[PDB]
Amino acid sequence: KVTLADAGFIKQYGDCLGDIAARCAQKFNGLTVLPPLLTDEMIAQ
Amino acid sequence: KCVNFNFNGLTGTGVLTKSNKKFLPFQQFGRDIVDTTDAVRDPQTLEI
Ligand SMILES: *[C@@H]1O[C@H](CO)[C@@H](O)[C@H](O)[C@H]1NC(C)=O
Repeated sequence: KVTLADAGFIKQYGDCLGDIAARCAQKFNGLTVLPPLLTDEMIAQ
Repeated sequence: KCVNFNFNGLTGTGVLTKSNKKFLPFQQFGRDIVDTTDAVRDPQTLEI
């Protein structure tokens, strides 16, 4: 039900696209998102 | 590869790749969702 827009990962290879910006800086303007320490599976555990 | 470039006065740093965007005949620059340039028409080859 909840859609998480950031969901930080390794997105440099992902970023390259026809509509490159696709977005919330797309990293290029200096804004990134760090992953949580506890993954969703670890919280589920 | 990551190069510096100057395309008809527009300058910057980046990797230039083959585009699949279709510019209409009068367009020279393209921009993304955040009003920054993300594509150019080559002044000599007219490739986007
Ligand atoms: C510029 O000159 C080159 C010479 O080979 C030609 O191939 C190219 O099409 C020319 N571009 C324009 C826009 O006239």
